[PDB]
Amino acid sequence: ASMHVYILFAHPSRKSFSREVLEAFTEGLSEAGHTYEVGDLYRMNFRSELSQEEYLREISQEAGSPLPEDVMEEHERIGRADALAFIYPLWWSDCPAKLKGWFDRVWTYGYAYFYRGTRIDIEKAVVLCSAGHTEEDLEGTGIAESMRSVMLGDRLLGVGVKNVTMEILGGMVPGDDSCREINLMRARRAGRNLEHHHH
Amino acid sequence: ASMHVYILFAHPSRKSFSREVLEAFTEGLSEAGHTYEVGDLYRMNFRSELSQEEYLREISQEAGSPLPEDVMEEHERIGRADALAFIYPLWWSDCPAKLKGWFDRVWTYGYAYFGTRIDIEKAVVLCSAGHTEEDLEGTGIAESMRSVMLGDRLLGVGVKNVTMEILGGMVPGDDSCREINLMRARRAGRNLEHHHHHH
Ligand SMILES: Cc1cc2nc3c(=O)[nH]c(=O)nc-3n(C[C@H](O)[C@H](O)[C@H](O)COP(=O)(O)O)c2cc1C
Ligand SMILES: Cc1cc2nc3c(=O)[nH]c(=O)nc-3n(C[C@H](O)[C@H](O)[C@H](O)COP(=O)(O)O)c2cc1C
Repeated sequence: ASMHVYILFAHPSRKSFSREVLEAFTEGLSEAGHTYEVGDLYRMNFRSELSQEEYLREISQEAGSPLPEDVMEEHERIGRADALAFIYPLWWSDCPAKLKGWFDRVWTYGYAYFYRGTRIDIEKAVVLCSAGHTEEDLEGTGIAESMRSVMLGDRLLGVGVKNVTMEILGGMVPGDDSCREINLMRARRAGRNLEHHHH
Repeated sequence: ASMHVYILFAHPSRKSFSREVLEAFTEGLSEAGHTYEVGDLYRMNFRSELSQEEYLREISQEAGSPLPEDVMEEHERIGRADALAFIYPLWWSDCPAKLKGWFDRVWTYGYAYFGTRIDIEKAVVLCSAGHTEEDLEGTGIAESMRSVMLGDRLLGVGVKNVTMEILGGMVPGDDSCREINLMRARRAGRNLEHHHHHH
C-alpha cells in the first residue's frame, strides 16, 4: 500500500551529493508508488535555535501549552506521514546544526514525549546520511555506533517511531566519486523498499 | 601555572542550571588562579548555520581562503587560551543546535583539520542532563557522547587532553542532584591543571 513520507532535508546547497541522495530516494519512492513531501530546512529558513520562551515551555512540562506556528506546521506535516526520512551530510559526527535544531524545537513535550508516552504515529523512519569517512572507519571510531544510539535510538525509536533503518553513505570525500553510484543505488533501494520492515 | 580558559556556553535562558554550572566552574577557576573568557553564544547572537558560501569554502579545502569575521574572532579567543570548556544542557543526546553550529562553522579547514593549528592543552565538557549518568552509561548514550564530543570534536582536532562530566539527574522540579553537580563543576575548575604524565 502507498505510503506518504515526510523527508527532512538539511543542506545549504542547491546542488550537492545530499541533493542527489534526495533525488535517488524519491525516485525509488515513485517506482514503488509512494509519495513524499520535503522539509528543506535551509530553503524554508527554518529557525533552529530553541528560544528562551520555548525552553521555559518545555521545562514546564505542560502538554497543552502553545507551540510556535512553525512547529505546529511541522507537526501537521508529520501527521500526514506514514514514514519519516532524514537526509543530510555527517558534520562533526552528527547532523548539521539546522537539523539538530529541528529535533530541539519539534520534539516537544506532550508530542514527542510526555509523562513516558508519545503522540507520534510513524511506522518507519529512514536515515540516509552521507559521510566522507567510510563505514568501516566510522565503526572503528565508535561513530557508527553513536549514530545508531543517538539518531536511530534516542531521536527516533525513543519517541515512538515503530521501525528504523539507516544507510551510512560513506566515502564521499571531495573530488572522489568512487562511492557515488553505489551509494545512490542504496538510496534508491531505500525508497523502493519503504513498505518492508522487521516483525 | 595559571591557565586561561575560553568557555563556550550554550543556553537560551537567563536563568538555568547550566548558568549555575558556569558560575560554579568559574569559581573553581578563580580559586586555582586561572583566568577565563566566556563566549555566551546565545547572547552573542552567534550564527549557527554553516552558509552556502562557507560550505563551498570548506569543501574546497584551501587552508588560506577567507573566513567570516565572527569565525576569525572565535579563533582569536581560542588563541589566547590554554584550555577550552563547553557548558551546555543535553538535548536529544548531543549539544544544543547553537553549539553544534559553532563546531560546524568554527572548526574550519586549515585550522581544526587539514594536522591542526589548534594549540590547546585541555578541554573540559560540563554537560547537564535529565537522565542520570548511570542511566546514560547503561544505555550507551554516555559512550556515544564521549566518542562524538571528546573523540571527534576535541581530541580529533588536536586538543591534548579531555575530560567530560555528565551532571545528571536534572529533571524538572527535582533539585536533588543540584548541589552535588555544582560541587563537581567547581572541582573541575579548581582541578583544571591536573593532567597525566609519564610515571
Ligand atoms: C563542516 C563539515 C563537517 C564534516 N564532518 C564529517 C565527519 O564528522 N565525519 C565524516 O565522515 N565526514 C564529515 N564531513 C564530510 C561530509 O560528510 C561530506 O562532505 C558529505 O557527506 C558530502 O555530502 P554533500 O556533497 O551533500 O555535502 C564533514 C564535512 C563538512 C563540510
Ligand atoms: C529540548 C530538550 C531536550 C532534552 N534532551 C535530553 C536528553 O536527550 N537526555 C537527557 O538526559 N536529558 C534531556 N533533556 C533534559 C535536559 O538535559 C535538562 O533540562 C537540563 O540538563 C537542565 O539544565 P538547564 O536548566 O541548564 O537547562 C532535554 C531537555 C530539553 C528541554
